[PDB]
Amino acid sequence: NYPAEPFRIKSVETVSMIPRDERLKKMQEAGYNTFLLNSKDIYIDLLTDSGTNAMSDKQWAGMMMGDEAYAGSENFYHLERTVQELFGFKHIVPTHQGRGAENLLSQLAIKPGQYVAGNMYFTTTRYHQEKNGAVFVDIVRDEAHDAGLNIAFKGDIDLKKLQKLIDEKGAENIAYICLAVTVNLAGGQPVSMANMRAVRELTEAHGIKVFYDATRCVENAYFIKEQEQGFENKSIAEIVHEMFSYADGCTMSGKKDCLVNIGGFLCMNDDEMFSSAKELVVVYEGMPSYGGLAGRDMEAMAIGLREAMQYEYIEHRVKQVRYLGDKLKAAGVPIVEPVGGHAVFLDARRFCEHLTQDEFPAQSLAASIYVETGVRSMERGIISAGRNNVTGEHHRPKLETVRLTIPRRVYTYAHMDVVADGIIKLYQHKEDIRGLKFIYEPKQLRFFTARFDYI
Amino acid sequence: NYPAEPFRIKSVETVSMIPRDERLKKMQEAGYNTFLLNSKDIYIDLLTDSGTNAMSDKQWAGMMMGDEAYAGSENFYHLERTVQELFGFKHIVPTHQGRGAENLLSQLAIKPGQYVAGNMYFTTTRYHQEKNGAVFVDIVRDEAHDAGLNIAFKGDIDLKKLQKLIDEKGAENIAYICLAVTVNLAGGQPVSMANMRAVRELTEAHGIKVFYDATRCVENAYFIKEQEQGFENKSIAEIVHEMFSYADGCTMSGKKDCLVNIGGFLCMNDDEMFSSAKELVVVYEGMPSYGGLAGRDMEAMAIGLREAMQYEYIEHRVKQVRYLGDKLKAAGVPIVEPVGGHAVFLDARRFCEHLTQDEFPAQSLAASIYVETGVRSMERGIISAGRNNVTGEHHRPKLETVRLTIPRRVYTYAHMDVVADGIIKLYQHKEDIRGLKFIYEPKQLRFFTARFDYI
Amino acid sequence: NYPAEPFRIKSVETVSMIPRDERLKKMQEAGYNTFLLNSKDIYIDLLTDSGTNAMSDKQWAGMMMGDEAYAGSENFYHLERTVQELFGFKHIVPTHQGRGAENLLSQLAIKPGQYVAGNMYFTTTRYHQEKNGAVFVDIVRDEAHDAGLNIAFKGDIDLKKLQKLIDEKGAENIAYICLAVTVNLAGGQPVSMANMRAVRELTEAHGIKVFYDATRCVENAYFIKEQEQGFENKSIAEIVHEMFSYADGCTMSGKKDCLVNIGGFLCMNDDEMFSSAKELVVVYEGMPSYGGLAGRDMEAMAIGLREAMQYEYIEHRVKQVRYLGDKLKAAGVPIVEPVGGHAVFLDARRFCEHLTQDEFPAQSLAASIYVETGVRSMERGIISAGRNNVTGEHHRPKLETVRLTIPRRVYTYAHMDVVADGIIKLYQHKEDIRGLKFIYEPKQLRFFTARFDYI
Amino acid sequence: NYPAEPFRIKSVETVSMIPRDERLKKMQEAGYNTFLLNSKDIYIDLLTDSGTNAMSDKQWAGMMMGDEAYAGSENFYHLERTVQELFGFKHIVPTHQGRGAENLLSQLAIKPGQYVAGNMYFTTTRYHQEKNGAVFVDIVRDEAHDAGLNIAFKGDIDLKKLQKLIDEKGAENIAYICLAVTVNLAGGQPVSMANMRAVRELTEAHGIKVFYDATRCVENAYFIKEQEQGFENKSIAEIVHEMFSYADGCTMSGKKDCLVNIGGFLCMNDDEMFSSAKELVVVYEGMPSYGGLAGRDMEAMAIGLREAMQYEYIEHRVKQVRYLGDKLKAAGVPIVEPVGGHAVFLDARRFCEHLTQDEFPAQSLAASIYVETGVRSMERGIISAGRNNVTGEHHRPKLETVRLTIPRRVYTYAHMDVVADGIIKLYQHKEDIRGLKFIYEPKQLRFFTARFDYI
Ligand SMILES: C=C(/N=C/c1c(COP(=O)(O)O)cnc(C)c1O)C(=O)O
Ligand SMILES: C=C(/N=C/c1c(COP(=O)(O)O)cnc(C)c1O)C(=O)O
Ligand SMILES: [K+]
Ligand SMILES: [K+]
Ligand SMILES: [K+]
Ligand SMILES: [K+]
Repeated sequence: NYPAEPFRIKSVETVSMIPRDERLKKMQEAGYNTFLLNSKDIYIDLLTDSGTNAMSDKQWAGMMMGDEAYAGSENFYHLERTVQELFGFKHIVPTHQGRGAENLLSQLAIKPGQYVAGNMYFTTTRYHQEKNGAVFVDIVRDEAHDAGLNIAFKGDIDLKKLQKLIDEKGAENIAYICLAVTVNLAGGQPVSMANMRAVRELTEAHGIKVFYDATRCVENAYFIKEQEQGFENKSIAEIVHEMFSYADGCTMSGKKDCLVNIGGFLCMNDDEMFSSAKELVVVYEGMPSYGGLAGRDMEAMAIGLREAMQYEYIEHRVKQVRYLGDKLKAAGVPIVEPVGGHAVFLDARRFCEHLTQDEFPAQSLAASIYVETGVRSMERGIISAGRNNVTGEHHRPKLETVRLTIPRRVYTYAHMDVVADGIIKLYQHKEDIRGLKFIYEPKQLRFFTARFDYI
Repeated sequence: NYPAEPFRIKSVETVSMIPRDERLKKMQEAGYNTFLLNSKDIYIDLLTDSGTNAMSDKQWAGMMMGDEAYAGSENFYHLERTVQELFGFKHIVPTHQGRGAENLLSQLAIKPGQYVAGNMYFTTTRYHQEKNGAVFVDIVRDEAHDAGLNIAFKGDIDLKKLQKLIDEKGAENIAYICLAVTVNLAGGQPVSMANMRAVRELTEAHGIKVFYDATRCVENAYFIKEQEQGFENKSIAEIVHEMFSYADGCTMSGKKDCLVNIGGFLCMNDDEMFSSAKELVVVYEGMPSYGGLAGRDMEAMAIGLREAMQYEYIEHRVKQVRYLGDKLKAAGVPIVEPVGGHAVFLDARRFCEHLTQDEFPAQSLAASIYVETGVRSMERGIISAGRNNVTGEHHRPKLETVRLTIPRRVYTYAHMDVVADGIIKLYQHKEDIRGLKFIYEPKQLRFFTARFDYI
Repeated sequence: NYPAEPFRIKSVETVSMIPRDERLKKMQEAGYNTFLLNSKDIYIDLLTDSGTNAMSDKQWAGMMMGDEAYAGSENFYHLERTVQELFGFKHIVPTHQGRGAENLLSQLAIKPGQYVAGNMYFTTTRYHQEKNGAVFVDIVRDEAHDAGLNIAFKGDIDLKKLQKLIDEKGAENIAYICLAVTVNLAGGQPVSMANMRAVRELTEAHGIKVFYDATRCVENAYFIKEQEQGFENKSIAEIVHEMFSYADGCTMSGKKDCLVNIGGFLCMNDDEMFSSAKELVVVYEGMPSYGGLAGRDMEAMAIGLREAMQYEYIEHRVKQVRYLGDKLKAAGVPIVEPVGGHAVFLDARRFCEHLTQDEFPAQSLAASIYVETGVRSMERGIISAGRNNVTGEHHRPKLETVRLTIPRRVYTYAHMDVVADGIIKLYQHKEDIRGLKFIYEPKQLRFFTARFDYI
Repeated sequence: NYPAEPFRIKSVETVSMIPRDERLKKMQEAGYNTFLLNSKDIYIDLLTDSGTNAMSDKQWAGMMMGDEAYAGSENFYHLERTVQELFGFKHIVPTHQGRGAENLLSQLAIKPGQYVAGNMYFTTTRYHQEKNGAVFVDIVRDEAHDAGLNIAFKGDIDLKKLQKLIDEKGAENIAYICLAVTVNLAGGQPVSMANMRAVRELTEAHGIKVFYDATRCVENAYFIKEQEQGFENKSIAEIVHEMFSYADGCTMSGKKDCLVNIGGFLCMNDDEMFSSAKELVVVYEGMPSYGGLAGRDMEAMAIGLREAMQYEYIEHRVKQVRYLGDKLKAAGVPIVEPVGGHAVFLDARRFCEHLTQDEFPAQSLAASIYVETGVRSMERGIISAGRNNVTGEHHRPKLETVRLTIPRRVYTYAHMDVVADGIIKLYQHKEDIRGLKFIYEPKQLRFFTARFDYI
């Protein structure tokens, strides 16, 4: 049902809560954007599951054995063998984190004017694609855009949308297919192995490349083991290895499922693409032998990726998130369903019926959650969607959500109860939340440092 | 109520999560003696709360700042300032752990033939008193010997037993009074501030010294803040500082309430005794500037002692233990009452009422608990009692218990559920627990290496 | 003179100490390319001073205090306060290392078609300038191109070349001035404070921006304190703070003079540019609150930058390098003069005068140095120069050198003797060093993976 | 000749020097005893090689994997296997440090009235022997008491003194023979394998037990490999294993040759003695499964003992000490010869010809060395010798020395030059040193906290 933690606590960090009066001044001080708050003032930090994970004693043992050589580091070799053994890719290039690998892939695989199609988008991934002259096309199934629809494997690619794209645009005009596991903006929804098989077969018949966004691939592997028929007897590692046999390469953010606080890499099977990747990584990240990472960080990521394959760890990871969602749903709190592997998304539209999407209710619901509970959450709605490049209007996604993101191995069920009990109490008087308007907007990726004012 | 952890997890200790079938194999290889189990085969290790605590990031930062000098280490000075500030004693001598300090105090404060009186005893404390020629006298209140009696401050000293000892034996024939906080053998029961005040008044009138066994003094301070009238507005540190104002010195095991894995010390107000303590500590521990400890450990203990004063930490510590006792008591499982500050004691005499004491029900119940849950607990009954030296018969204690001892900041409430749910399921078919017989019994310390088999 | 290390060893990194016969086997397996040697087979690794520094106990204590929050980390604030205090710049943006900051500065400060002028160049710095449409102009003084000329402050900018550029091209057509301290390509040569003052006066009169490449600025500050008249009473920090008072911003690689293994940052006084820098850093590095770094690394870099200001540390750092150069020069071994702050450069064109440049004497001399001593050094000659893109011929640099680059606080004078004694013995039978030919040459980054064999 | 360090520096700790005016106040403040000084005020701390060693990255990796279980710790098993494999003893009991093991051995192996004979004595070892009723008899050869006599293997036991002891006193009246390797008070002088064979043969013929003081056994093994004929081809580990085949047990201080900052153990082959050792260690140290050590400390000691067997490490260790002695001897500074494995001993009698042994010149020479150089050294003369138990007069050893003790892997040759250059300058005006007299004397082991005043 809900298993206990498959580990012990080795070391702790103390937390505290500042009074609601100070919390209100802090939200004022931060311009009503949860990204501009101070960490010391936060009790439970659910802003992101990225780089906020607790490492194990074995990883920390690896941190003491950092081989910091510019080339030929033992840590690089360990990370290389581990990725080749668990993912199965021929070549491996470390990067400082995920978007570093995306910068390389977009410059290597995109010709200006070509199309890139994926199962929904991500903010940094789509930026690098559009910066290199590509046009993004969403080919996820339509059900992934409906927050309340509770169906399995929402992240799957609509094979008919992919087929119509190939026919209308031509295979030569498609740079590659970008398959993300899991799909972050849909709520952390998994992709089925059958879908990855079908995508591989269809793209291979037209010579189209397929690259994975493997950021949360282990959470995706758990959903396959739990809910896809024919995989209940497969280990997590066997499932992960088979997932990547249907791809030509991948970008990875170790900061998620590799259980580290920094790190990423780029994988590929093609030798010419690997030759050009080594030329480019030196410009932006560093030598191909460390890729903008200290040796101790390559070591921690190599160990963390192997620890992520333990079934009990990933089962507890996902079911802890599920416990938070089941407790909120049992009280009537509207959430995205089904709950994903890394976070619970509060539906701000149903939570703030009085607010409109132009009044930015998700950004305002996140502010209220910290004031009332001392929990930091992230806005995942129209503000994160950005503006259309040609028209200049808001991108309006159906999903206007507030993301409660769970770092791996950091919090307990008692912490989830604190989050749930506080949100449930806020739900009783959800009418008191005010709408917001821009006072400072960045030109790109505005949600990071955008300052708002109440309407 | 039951508060959430007032901290988050910084790092974890991984375990293997082996199933019941393999757990039985390890238990058989261990001879059905939980003391012979390998740490690597145990999920939740409740053998002892001594030296098994999880340290904070701050303490680990201090571990990197170890001044390993033989004399004049900065870590010693940090530890000295902290103990002088928090405990209020004039002089401070570090020791490698608690029994090191007890060896020193017994040799310094006892003349052969004198008496030492205390609120029950501990094995090592009483040994060093008896090894130095003292005769032990128990002066605890009579209610402390009633396992089922649920009253506050069971550890208080009976002021009339102490007065009767002074009159019959004479003050000059009393080495000192040994007041322990908390009282280990009564189940971790606290002592009231009123009792410590009265003991100080009575002994000072006869010139008798009073030394504390401060091992779990912070847990004792919480019970005073929680249950003694007039201390609800005092901080934990104010209560600790006042407790030691009624003593002339103390022996302390940092391994318990200082939140460390090694370390202890000896405190004193008398200059002559401190002069003699520095001459003796070099014999058994080391210099008065490190006392059988690395500098980094004096630093961790100094930081941990200050962290233990936080009200939210000690409240959660005690209430986590209480949560385990309350859940067992709510199912009808017989336990020692009231639940102490560090452990829950299962009444195995009552749990296995179909077994006689010569069939070792505490030892057999502990083996069953590990096979069913992966939890290691400690037998505290006829096996630990040992054999009489001259007669060769079993020492037969009134308490036949299984001690579930909780390390500080290591486990969560979900782990407490694993312990409780497995024990409750065992209780529901307790008639199937079989008795044990010796197949190997060593001459001494039989609880450590004895091997058994079912009857 | 030559001072002792102003520190003691806290912890060591073990090596294997393999004999010459095995060293030759590894060198053959590495194709006689020191870049292919495994770190675990190298005794003294002088490949680079970048990211190979030994940290202090204090920094490692800060590594235990990593606040890994996505935004508002306490480590970032510590790093921000430190850089603002020591460098004096208004705004600070962290990056994963130096070239990350250079990518940002080039995209923010360069309009396509403008010119960028500097005192020589670095590979990554010039790439990002040229990738963003700038044309590079070298304005260093002519003496910097004379390897044997032993004069102080070889890195100074020729004020008349800068003036001739402003007159011929126009101020509005100049993106900025890139002043590097120290100058890597001249051998690690310092820039005088008088030169920085004069450059600031000239550019400010035309409204031209000046940005520093502050990578080895602390070594530059020592030469100013040592050799520039009027600064002998100034502290290192006062000289550093004054140096940056003549710049509008800087790119910094913490991997060199901040005594860390990863990290860098970008500084600025202009608010609009800082506003645009926060919008761009999210694209390539991460939030402005961590910038592609774990919190623990921002903390180590903040502590290391403060430690670098200690006069005794930087004096020993520079004089250890000087000791190696003086011992080689005292035996007649040809080196670049004057010795720089971070490395000694062997003139391989002169060392192997019986070899032509097409026989790769720098690459062959470096292989011989490893076989005889277990020291890895870097080829900085025709192999590293690469091939011309259109013609396919070797780029033929005037400097054919072997760089002995010294990591900070890693080696002792006895290690410098191992390097010197082996090189001196090679010089005495330098007529036996054989030339090398390609047996594998990759299309790009040939210095990284090329393989050779003797002629 | 003098090899470079067979390791790199992984992390450093900063040091500093306070002015001679403050250094004089500090010596005044400490009562002219170097043990009462503060570590922060010391530049190069040569007080002792005990527990002041720098650990390796591998040991620090082991510190992150401390298994802190009360019983069955993986760290205890690793230490147990390592000691059994390298020393060859059947049973192993950990202790917090060396004198903890001595306390156990003296209580287990000594009957009141028996004799204990050894190659000179040590302060804590002789105390525990005399405390348990034994009378100490020195059976080292007479040449070991002559500081200037330069002969190999000064620590050997005089076989004729041992034979006369057996004849005069009887074999039944000798508890055991205590053979120390190396011999600390003779200057760190080694014992030959031939001597250990002869001692074993002679004692076995009379049934007398032999126990080793293995504190610096690895330094002893190096001298056997270097200077004893027939061992030049043996590895260090083979020599150590053969050394202990001639003993029935050993007491060990890991704080010396196990390259740790805390830790020790007791080894023995007899099962009955091991049974009684487990009963006693619980009283003074802790359970036999950790023996007063944290798990991480057992792990570090298990790794450090294996690293000590590397030939290059121990060769550099000994030759670094030798470099200090050769430099002092080349200037005419009188020292103990030959130099031992862990320290250089300055002969205070030849250094202070004007002072007498009753004026305590060694304690006064140590004070002057810190005032002039900032180096802390230890008095090793009549003050450390103690007083005779029956007469009450000073024990007057021929050796009145000041010990410059070298921690392992902490300092460099440049640090040894600082020590040597400062002592050589002090040697020019050695007449300015004043004599000292007691103002506070402890009852036992007086040198630790004795305060003196000038005469
Ligand atoms: C930081 C987040 N996401 C990172 C991310 C990234 C970028 O990874 P880095 O943060 O490691 O660049 C790429 N792809 C996906 C699907 C991601 O979710 C977040 O969701 O908080
Ligand atoms: C502390 C020192 N000696 C310790 C020592 C000891 C005692 O070890 P502990 O310091 O670990 O108790 C035993 N035997 C010998 C030969 C020793 O040298 C010292 O010489 O500074
Ligand atoms: K422990
Ligand atoms: K120490
Ligand atoms: K590095
Ligand atoms: K992080």
